[PDB]
Amino acid sequence: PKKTIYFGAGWFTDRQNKAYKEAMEALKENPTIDLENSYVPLDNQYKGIRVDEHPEYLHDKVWATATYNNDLNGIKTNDIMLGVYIPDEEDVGLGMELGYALSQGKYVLLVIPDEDYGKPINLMSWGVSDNVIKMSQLKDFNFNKPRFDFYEGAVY
Amino acid sequence: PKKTIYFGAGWFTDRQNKAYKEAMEALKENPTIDLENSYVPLDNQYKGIRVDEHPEYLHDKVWATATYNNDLNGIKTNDIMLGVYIPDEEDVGLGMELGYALSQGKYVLLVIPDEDYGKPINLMSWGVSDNVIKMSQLKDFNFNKPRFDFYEGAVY
Amino acid sequence: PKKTIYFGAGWFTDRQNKAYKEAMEALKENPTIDLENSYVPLDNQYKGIRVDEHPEYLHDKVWATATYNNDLNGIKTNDIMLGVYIPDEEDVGLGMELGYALSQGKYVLLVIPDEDYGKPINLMSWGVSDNVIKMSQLKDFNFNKPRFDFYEGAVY
Amino acid sequence: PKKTIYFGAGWFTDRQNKAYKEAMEALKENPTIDLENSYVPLDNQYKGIRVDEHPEYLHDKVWATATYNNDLNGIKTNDIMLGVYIPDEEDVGLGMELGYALSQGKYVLLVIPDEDYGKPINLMSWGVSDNVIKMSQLKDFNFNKPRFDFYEGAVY
Amino acid sequence: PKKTIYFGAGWFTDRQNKAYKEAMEALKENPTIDLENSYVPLDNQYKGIRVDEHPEYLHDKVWATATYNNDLNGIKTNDIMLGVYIPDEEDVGLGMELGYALSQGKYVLLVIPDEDYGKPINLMSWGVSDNVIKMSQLKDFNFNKPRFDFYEGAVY
Amino acid sequence: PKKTIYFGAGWFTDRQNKAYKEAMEALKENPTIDLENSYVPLDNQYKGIRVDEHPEYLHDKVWATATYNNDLNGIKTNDIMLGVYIPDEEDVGLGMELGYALSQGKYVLLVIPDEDYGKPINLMSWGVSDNVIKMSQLKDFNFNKPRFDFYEGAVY
Repeated sequence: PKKTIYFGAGWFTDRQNKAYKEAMEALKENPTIDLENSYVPLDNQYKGIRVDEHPEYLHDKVWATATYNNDLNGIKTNDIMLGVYIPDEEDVGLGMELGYALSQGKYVLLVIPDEDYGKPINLMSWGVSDNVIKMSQLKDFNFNKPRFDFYEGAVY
Repeated sequence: PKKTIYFGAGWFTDRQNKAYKEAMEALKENPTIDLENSYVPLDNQYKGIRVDEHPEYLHDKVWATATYNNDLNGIKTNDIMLGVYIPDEEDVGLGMELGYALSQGKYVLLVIPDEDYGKPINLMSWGVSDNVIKMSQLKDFNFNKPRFDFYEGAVY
Repeated sequence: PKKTIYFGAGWFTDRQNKAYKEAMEALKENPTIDLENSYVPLDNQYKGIRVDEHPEYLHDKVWATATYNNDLNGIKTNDIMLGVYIPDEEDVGLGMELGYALSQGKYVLLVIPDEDYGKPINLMSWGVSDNVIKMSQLKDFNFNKPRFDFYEGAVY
Repeated sequence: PKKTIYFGAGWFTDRQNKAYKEAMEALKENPTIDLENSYVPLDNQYKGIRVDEHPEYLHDKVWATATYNNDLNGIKTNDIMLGVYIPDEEDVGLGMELGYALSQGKYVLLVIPDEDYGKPINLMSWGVSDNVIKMSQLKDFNFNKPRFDFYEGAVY
Repeated sequence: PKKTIYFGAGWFTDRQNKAYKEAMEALKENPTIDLENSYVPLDNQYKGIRVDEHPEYLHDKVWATATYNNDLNGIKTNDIMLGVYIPDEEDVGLGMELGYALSQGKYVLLVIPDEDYGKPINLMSWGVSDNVIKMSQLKDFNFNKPRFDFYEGAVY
Repeated sequence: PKKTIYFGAGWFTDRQNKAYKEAMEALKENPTIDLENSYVPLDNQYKGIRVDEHPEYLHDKVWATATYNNDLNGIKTNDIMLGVYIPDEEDVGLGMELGYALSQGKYVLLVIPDEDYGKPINLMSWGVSDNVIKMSQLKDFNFNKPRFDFYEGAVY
């Protein structure tokens, strides 16, 4: 069978975007992931109007309200909460989605790029996570048998 | 009546710590806050040990587990979720705590330093918050009649 | 001790409003109720504007969003969920609030006008309720020792 | 893939029943709906004994208890909460199921018959809903990619 | 301030009842506990009838339903979940109440008889608990500052 | 379609183990159960190190923490909470998992061996359960259409 995921990932820094690209590739090769019916924030911004390209909407309460809800809905309707984590550039946005994921009883999986694996991550991120793998493990990670496991890196 | 809070505020930078101190002072003055029974993270780390003071605990799974568990317990057993926020120094740990407090039916209140007030904040942070105020309002905020409200500034 | 409530009661009809007033009076007399800190919907509409008084807000998504959010916040931050009920004038808005209060671990208490007491109520309303009482008991109900009980009347 | 649904719909008024019939038809033609393994209240009344045809059970606490629980179970085990909504004849029953649906992290979809689309609906119904479509949109609505969207009608 | 509890403690054996009595006495002495408003199961059975005193209620679905509902209500409307625990006489009913109290954001506190303290307890019980103490500490435990902690003994 | 399950069952007593064996057999013959992708505690003990065969880990906080979380994760990621219940030898462990199952919105199914069916079970177990069948009914129980039903035995 196949499980769907919420692609929790930033797009602010270059490193964030580098991971984003590797993450999608890995997920495409994964046989237990139904990527088409999954939810990816970028591909689901309120009626195509994402602020960073046409910024009048940064102050638009309606746009913000819709985008926020669309995201929360994208987490609760999908099976796995996937968070592309970068130790040196942690995102408050992703953090909130992790805690929300917890409340929705979802398997919270964190993926750290191989180069950063080991670097101290925030304590709360360490505690909420159900497992923390290396980016290279992603493509073969079996989402049909999700299991608990401690991040073998450090906290701060 | 008086409300107890969970003091969510990072202590990882000079600005954060400045805000941390300021907020602590405002609360001691707030007639509607029982600070003596509130939960303050840095005063509840497992074994009373801070990892910055004792790096030998950086990979101690037991320390991480207890400290994490103690914190979730602080959020769930207290009335209000307080989040000292720095727009350009956003804490992923605080983000998670916002989502969890949300899951526990708590009133989420962000406090932004006066100087920083107005700066754009992460979309998800703007979403979970029930209200957001300046540091200089924290001293009088009536916690017995917590109401909802939008942030004046923008989101990114 | 004293308990705060979320005053769930429709104001869309003559009978509803009559019940609304009656209940408000009973609560002011109840020694176990802190009405001064309770949440009453009509006193917390966004911007202080009622849509019946200002129809220009009928399609205002921001007004709807804030008012809705303020209400959910009233339910979650208060002790008891009070529902003024009219068997043959059942409010769908109140129904939703019953399910949400249920989700928030709140004690759900329905108050039916003496005259209407005994009339059949919707199955789902009879289910979520923790107890249901006549309007004339509301004045003395001990909110400090909230117990469960079946409605004497029937369901439809 | 296919998602299952809880068919939340009344059967009290003629209009309610008219929508009920159109709703089922639409769902039969929908390729993303597994209608057979879904839950529909009528087809699941406690051991065939629905009150309106053999009414001694209106006062039977056991019958009411079983029917209520069977419904709540029908919502939590299925994927989508479908509510056939009629603006002029809103149902408190359906409302409670909507709020409960929320607590269970379910996608709440509302379907209003094309003739009524636009008519003001209760505020709480507007806020709980994840999306509100026209009856004619049902048959082609893709339940594999549920998304957020505001009801373009009015509130009250 | 003072905290109310839900008195979870089995009364099905000589030892259990001995612990039951002991704990009741410690609480009457505890300055931080409002026992007068706490919920004690045996004092809230439906109709005031114990099934051991009236076996004709052994298969009464209504009695079971009300009593069960009253208990869940006691857990959700009170502050602390207290669990009087006997390592070699573990109550499945108490186990369930631990998971539910956990679901309601309550502080779970196990009290083990001094003599029994140190004996291994079930893994799941050791997990949900926020803290576990000897019977002789219950008299002074500060319920206003509930903290997390591991059990000294083992698990099985 | 097929649903997955959390195999909640003890292995302490001979009778517990007798039921365990019959339970697995029944589940193998069941066409609506995807047994391979399900979760069974024994087959998932923290890195093969189960205490009862190499007991130094009874006092290992890390082992206990991991095993506990792995179990909770096994319940929330799977569809049905299956509890192999033995009236004469109830398990506190299983009870906690039942209440947790409730919080996760899972269908809670109890299976009592035919010889014991009818024997009084704990009240809390009776109330949390969504249905209670005889062991012989298991293999043909359709998990695609889970329904509510009262245990026809007694309580205590």
